Amino acid sequence: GPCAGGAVYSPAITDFTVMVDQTSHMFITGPDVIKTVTGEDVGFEELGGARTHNSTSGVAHHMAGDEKDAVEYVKQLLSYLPSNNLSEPPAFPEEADLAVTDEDAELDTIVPDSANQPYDMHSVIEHVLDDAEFFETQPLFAPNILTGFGRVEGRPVGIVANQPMQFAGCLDITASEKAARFVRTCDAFNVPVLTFVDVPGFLPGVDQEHDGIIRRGAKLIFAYAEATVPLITVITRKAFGGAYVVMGSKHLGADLNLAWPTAQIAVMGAQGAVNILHRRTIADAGDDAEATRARLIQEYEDALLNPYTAAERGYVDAVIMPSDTRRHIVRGLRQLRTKRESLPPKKHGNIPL
Amino acid sequence: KAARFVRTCDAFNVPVLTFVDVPGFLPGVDQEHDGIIRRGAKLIFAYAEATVPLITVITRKAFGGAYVVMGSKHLGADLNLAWPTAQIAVMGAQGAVNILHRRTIADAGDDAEATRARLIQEYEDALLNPYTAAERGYVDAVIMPSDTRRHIVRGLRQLRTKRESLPPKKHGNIPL
Amino acid sequence: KAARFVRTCDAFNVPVLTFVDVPGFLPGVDQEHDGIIRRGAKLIFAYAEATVPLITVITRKAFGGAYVVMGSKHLGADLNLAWPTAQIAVMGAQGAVNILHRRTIADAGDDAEATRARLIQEYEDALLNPYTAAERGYVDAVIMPSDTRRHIVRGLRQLRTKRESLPPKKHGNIPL
Amino acid sequence: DIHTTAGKLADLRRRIEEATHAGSARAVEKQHAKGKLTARERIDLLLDEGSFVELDEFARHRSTNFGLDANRPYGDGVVTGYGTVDGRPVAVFSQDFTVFGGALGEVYGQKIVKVMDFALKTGCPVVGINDSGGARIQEGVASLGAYGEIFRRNTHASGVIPQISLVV
Repeated sequence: GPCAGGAVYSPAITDFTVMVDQTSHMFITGPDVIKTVTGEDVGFEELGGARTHNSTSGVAHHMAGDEKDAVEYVKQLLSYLPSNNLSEPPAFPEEADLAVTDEDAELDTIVPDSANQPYDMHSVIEHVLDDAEFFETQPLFAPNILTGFGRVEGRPVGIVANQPMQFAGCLDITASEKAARFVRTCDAFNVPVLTFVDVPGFLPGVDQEHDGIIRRGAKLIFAYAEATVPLITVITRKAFGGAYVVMGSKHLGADLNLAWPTAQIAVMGAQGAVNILHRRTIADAGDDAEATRARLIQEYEDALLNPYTAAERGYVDAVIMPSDTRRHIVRGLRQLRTKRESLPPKKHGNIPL
Repeated sequence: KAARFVRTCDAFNVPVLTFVDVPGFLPGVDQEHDGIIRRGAKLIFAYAEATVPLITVITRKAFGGAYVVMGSKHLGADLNLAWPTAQIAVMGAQGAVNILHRRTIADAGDDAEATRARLIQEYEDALLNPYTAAERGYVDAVIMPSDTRRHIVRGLRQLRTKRESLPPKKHGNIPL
Repeated sequence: KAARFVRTCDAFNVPVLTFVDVPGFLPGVDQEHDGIIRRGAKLIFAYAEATVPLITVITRKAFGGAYVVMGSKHLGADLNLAWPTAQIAVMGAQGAVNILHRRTIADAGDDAEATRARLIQEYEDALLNPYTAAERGYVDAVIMPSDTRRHIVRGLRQLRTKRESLPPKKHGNIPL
Repeated sequence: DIHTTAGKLADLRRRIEEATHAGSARAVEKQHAKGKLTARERIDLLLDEGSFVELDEFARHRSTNFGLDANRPYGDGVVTGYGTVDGRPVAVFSQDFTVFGGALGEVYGQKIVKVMDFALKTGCPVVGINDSGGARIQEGVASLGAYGEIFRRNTHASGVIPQISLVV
């Protein structure tokens, strides 16, 4: 129903907010006061309805079709979390069969040959979770990144994953804040986090810079570096520059970092790289700029646009066959579940806001 | 802006002094769509989380939720002062009388617009001050403005030894 | 001798200053049979276990394992200094060239014993110094010998507030 | 191909074979001459069947001293990973004598430190299988630094997680 005025700050501080389409609204100021003060006309639904808060403001985590569905969503949410921070999430142990299944094999061909052709990351996530069941949170907000819960051998896990099917899967302000709070929620409540990476970089835009991507994008880095729960990361395809570091890299504290053969872990794109690395060799003999550059670009792609240099340095623990992701995650969580780690003593941190 | 600053002071043991004169939240569709609900809540979290000494002085305006947000005693402020010029209330008189007396104008609206002014005047002289807050102890004292420095100095001398803690946790989950 | 002394200083919060000039371990069948492996390891344990300030200065010789044992940065030393006369390397040049160029003398040993001298000379002027260690940050600075007192004084002033701890345990299991 | 997903997967398979068969043939055979097994066979003997998960299988040294860069064998001379022993978690490293005489270098030092940190982090024992001619001379002081980093871990882990050394 209604949640108006300062009253909205209570739900805001809570961990998850569930709204009901067309019959619930949240707003600090109503349309009436807005009209008389700013002269702008706005409807209740457009101003603070459930769809608005689940896709624009980043305030709600789910929009249910009715009240009964909303309550079920709440029960599901509770089923993945412990009762308090002193316990690990509720688990109903069950040994997984690690033999490669027909479904596991599907992962070997899910990545397109063409670099610009996307695939649905939802499928990758479901292939490693029990019953291929993924309970998504904030699906309508920042679709370029996915967040949610699942189980592995009966134990709850949290998921963070770039979605190349939406806005190229690039990292922007909204995706960073969406994933950042989710990782901190998982960590505070002892839920392991699994990260799937396929990020081309950050979303370009004057709006992104002026709106504070520097301070808001940093929240995700803080979330991963602060986490003490088990962290397993798998790079499916693109992992360039800062985005690679931000998406649960080993440098931030990830415990197990895996990469498919299709992974491209590099400081930047080949074209952008050669223009810098070879600006002099291309200046000289300008009779063949376009020929020399094309040749330099191809060599850079074939030499560094893969995960083997990261593997040489141990930045990734192993390069694996896509079909073996479920096995690595299952065996990984078994060993990491006893993880004990702590940060330096402090009243609290000072995460960018 | 204020939220991170407060958390910085708190993390490094620096007392925080707050001076209040806020009419409310800035109205605007952009404010709502940009996330004022989750972003504005950061300030509440910062004050409620703080364990360093907190002294707040309300000079003049302190309406609705904004009043609560600006280092109110309800969030944990240790000493809350108010000048005689302070106006601590749920909302503006006009917006209040419209509600509180909505059904008592709609009757014979003829020759009634002028009478709203009187009821508004009654609400202001009766509630737009810091005395109802003082009766309930929301503010520790209503002081002469010139007495502010004295109250802050003596207050900090006593609060300097403040020891307080939050429930054990790996960390909080402040809105992002 | 050094191992227990270091542990004594550490237990009672006394900073430890180490001056290094070690050519290696003393060769001898008696050393091996008497347990140099387990007894020599005591010194490594003492330095690695220490949480008091640790400043090390390499005057001259620092070869192989002995280099690591004498309060090296790898064990946790906080500030590691080296004079220009320091020689930080895996082993002596002679013993090095014999390995590194073993297959490149065995060929026509005739008129080759004299040439060993040149390759040995090249190894000494190229690696028997503290600059490769400095390139990698194994030593924090190569200083003028006369500048040693300054570095120690300023170093201890900053390290005096050092706070460090080992993983929780009833106690360690140092070699006995 | 190499520019297709299928080609990339096939490429991984080739690298895997190379990594699992590092160390010259005239070395793997000489070791076998003695009553010795390979570094990988020793890990198999110790860990429960199918439990071994290798880490840094494709690590390669970064040295250019004394022609060491002429060859950069995958794994850099030591096999590391985690697994189970009688159903319980264990971290392990097994030095490969067939690779550079098992001489310990920088990356090879770092691989051991990674498993050690993994063991400390998760609270499980570390079993180290030793078979090394000594320090990798070509790497110079970098080899000593590696030893140092391991020694520090041995000391911090002392009385925290069981550490067993198997010298073969």
